[PDB]
Amino acid sequence: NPVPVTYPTDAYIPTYLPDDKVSNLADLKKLIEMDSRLDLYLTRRRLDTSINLPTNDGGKVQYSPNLATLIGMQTGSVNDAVYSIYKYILINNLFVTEVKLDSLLQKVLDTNAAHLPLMNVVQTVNKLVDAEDTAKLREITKLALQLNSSAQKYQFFHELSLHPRETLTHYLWSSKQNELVLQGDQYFNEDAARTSDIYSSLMGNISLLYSQ
Amino acid sequence: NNVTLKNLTAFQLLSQRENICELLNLVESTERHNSIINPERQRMSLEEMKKMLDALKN
Amino acid sequence: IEESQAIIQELVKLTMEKLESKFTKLCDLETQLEMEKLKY
Amino acid sequence: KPIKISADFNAKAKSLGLESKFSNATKTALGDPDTEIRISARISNR
Amino acid sequence: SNIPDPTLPPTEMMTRFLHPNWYALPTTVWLKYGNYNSWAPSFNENGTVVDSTTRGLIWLERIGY
Amino acid sequence: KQKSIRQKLINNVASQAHHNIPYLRDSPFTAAAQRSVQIRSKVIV
Amino acid sequence: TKSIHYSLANFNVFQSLPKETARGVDDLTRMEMALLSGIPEEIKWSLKKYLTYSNKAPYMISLRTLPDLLPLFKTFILPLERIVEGLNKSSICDSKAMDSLQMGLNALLILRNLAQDTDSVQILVKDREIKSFILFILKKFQCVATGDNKWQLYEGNATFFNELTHYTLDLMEAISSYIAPAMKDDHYFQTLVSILNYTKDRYMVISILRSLSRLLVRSKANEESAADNLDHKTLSLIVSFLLLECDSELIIASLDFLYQYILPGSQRITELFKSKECSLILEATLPNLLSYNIATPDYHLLQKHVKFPQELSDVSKVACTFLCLLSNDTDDGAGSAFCQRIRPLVLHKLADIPPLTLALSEYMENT
Amino acid sequence: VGGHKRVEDCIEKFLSLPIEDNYIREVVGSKLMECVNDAVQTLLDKLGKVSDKSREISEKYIEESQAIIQELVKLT
Repeated sequence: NPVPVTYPTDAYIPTYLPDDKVSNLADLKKLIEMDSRLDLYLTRRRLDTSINLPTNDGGKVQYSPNLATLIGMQTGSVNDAVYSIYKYILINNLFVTEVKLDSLLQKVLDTNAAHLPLMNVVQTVNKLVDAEDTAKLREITKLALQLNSSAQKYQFFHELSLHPRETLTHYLWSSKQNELVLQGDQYFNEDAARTSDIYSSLMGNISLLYSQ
Repeated sequence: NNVTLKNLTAFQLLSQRENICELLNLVESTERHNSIINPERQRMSLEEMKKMLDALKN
Repeated sequence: IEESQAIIQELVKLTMEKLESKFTKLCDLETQLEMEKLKY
Repeated sequence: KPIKISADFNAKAKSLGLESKFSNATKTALGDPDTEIRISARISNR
Repeated sequence: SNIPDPTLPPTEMMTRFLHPNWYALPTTVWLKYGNYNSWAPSFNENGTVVDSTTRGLIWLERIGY
Repeated sequence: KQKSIRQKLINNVASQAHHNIPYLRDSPFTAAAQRSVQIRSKVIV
Repeated sequence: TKSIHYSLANFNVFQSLPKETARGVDDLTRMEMALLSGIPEEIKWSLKKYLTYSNKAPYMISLRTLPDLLPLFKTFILPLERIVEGLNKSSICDSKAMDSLQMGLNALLILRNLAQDTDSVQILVKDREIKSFILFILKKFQCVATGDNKWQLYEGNATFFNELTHYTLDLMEAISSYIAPAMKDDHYFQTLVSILNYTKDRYMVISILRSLSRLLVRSKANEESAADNLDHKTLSLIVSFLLLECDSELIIASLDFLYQYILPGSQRITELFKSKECSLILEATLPNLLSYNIATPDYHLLQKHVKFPQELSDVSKVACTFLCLLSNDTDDGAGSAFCQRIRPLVLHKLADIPPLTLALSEYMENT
Repeated sequence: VGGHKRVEDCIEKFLSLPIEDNYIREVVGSKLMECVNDAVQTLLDKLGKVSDKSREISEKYIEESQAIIQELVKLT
């Protein structure tokens, strides 16, 4: 899960500006898409796969003379041990698909059950042996919001040129409907709520409360 | 963060009035335009493109 | 500001082709590494 | 120009009416832990 | 009746008090996807009140400077 | 005792301020918040 | 106290005889009757209580239980097709426009809630008047996504717009299951494939990937179908979400979508592997997705001086079923050459994680 | 008190007693937007120079927008 942050990470980079007055905006879109393709190639090579130790201080382990018959070697890392043991369980077709233990596995495991899960098999196997990019991504997302602000002011004044009668009545109604919201919490301030001046709808409320 | 109804409603009015009082030519906002176009970022950035474009030719 | 448009246009036009060049070259190198890995 | 706007946000609000409406709570005169002492002393005196 | 006299220090009218105009409102949360991801969503909007690029402007004017 | 009843009024009339006050109920953002509280998480499958 | 002269409220015939429900209309009939009356400031209460009963007791106001509800709600939903037609200029200019826009958004969220339980979505898909509205909203949001000049947002109204998409998209999640396309050029799929490439928010990306996944079931891949409108520009993005190793929800949604995209026929597999920017991702992500958040044996003894894992995550399970289905493609299709180029890397993940040997049975029997 | 009034008159009569005000007193712009909101009201039948002024300011904001984009190109 991705961690939530306290600052905006990206911006939409609006596209309602006239593409015949402001130029090179398509250049910006091409550059952003190219950077979006220049890191999909990096994240891929961060999950890169490598095959460097099929067979090839605590990285080297001496195997027992018993397990040395299922490996072909007497020393090597633990990775080679678990891998070659799995390869031996796979080549001889021992998994039940119609693990069924072989004859030499009886000795290497010191078990006569002749049938054991693979989990226990590898259990016995063990038993036998960066900062500047954040500033750049905040500086860029600090300009695509300034662009997203100037574009909004252009959108407002351009939509004011066309239909000014429609925008002005909206501004006057937003004003007459927002100056009322901001003047709704000036009644409770602890220096005008104990002076008995606002207690002489705070009277029908006590009727509803007492009934409640 | 930590925005509320009052902090948002008082921000919408500030944005509407900054524009309306600018239509009436009552607001002077030259100390805000002298942060985008007038600073040397309009010329020094071009003086950085004038050399990056030439570095990109070899 | 038109000089800015001409310069940004030329710089972007040149950078896109440079990146596609050093992008296809890297893809070719990855293909050679692929066959050199499957052989091993 | 009777209105001057700057890059900051406090002066921009101060120029307009909204100046004091960006606070989470209105200022107080009876929340001071000293004023309440004086009022309690006057009440105890009466 | 064991009603405290006004000399005692319980007396204060509002110490902790929240008005609905001061309630926190749901807004767009911003997510971080490593440092080499430019195709990630980087937003999460479930029906918030601003639910747009206005929250970015609010962060830009108040906390961006 | 008076300052313990003027506290229940102001704490039972401020909470009920988005369902009673006209100019505060039918505004944008308040309605959006009220709808946002009742979203009902989507059925995964 | 209790006397006739004091008050005439119990004389001899009504003091315990009136029923217990004689106090007015019931809380449901009151909602239903105050919803068709024309008085405002009253609809704003009915559509508030219906909005409450759609998140605290939806089984009580289900469309099937009351076959007279959608006729009422459409009276508030349909005017949005006219209001949304605006929102590129100043369309809200008084206190009666917002009163008809919020009364519509509430009636839309109520349907979005009642369209989550089963045997209630079976009523929206029958009425074309709602599917047409959803298509209209998706068309407008496609115009916003593409960037054409025929329709502009007028950002000052985005507050009212971005709350309509996050409801119609949620109406599409429950509707896309009940439909299955059979034609190439078809709406409800070109719009989603256009929005997904732009939406830039996790909630919409996941809701779209789930809707697209549900728009491909009950179909066969041997003829023209909706699966032919997308190309190597969108499939080169849904598979790119596998590279995002920072979450366990985009990866699951992408693997689920690919598993639903591959199911029918074998030509889908040949098409998915055509590009050289989608096979290179699956080749270098599907091995690593079988050990995603699985607590590897932690081989660190090479610098010092094993506890092999026991279970597997949900992403490893989905990627396992993905390789299972890709295993039995053909002896010549790219579905087998892929599973053959992945064998020397799935082997290490089988050696380090035991419980895969039971889940990767079908993948191993086919190689 | 005997009882000749509603049960709710005593609650308000007790809540509205000015018994601490006598002891509290012993111890202890926006004008422009009140007239602009009516100057616009009177401006609202030609509205020609209003649109011409709006277009003249849009020509400035589309320029500062072009400058912001001209800088975002360098940062990218």
